[PDB]
Amino acid sequence: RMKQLEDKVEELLSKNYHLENRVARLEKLVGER
Amino acid sequence: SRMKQLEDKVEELLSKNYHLENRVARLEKLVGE
Amino acid sequence: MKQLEDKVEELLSKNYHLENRVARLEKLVG
Repeated sequence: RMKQLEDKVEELLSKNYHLENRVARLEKLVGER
Repeated sequence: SRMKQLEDKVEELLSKNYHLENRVARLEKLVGE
Repeated sequence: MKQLEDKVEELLSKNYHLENRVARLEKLVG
């Protein structure tokens, strides 16, 4: 139950990191227009 | 419950990340990059 | 458990800020 939480939080930490990089790419692209 | 509150927050984050990623993917389709 | 709460607060903060950045892009692209 705790292990289930830990795994999901780890997934979320990773997913947030990678999603932010995609947002930063968009910001770069849109900002150079 | 302190544990229940944590599980709720995690479920919230999982939902939020799903939906936010879809919004980012949409932007990526629109930007074409 | 406390370390997990800290990570979750981190995620909640990061999601909030990231969403606002996504919202700004939606206005611009939109």
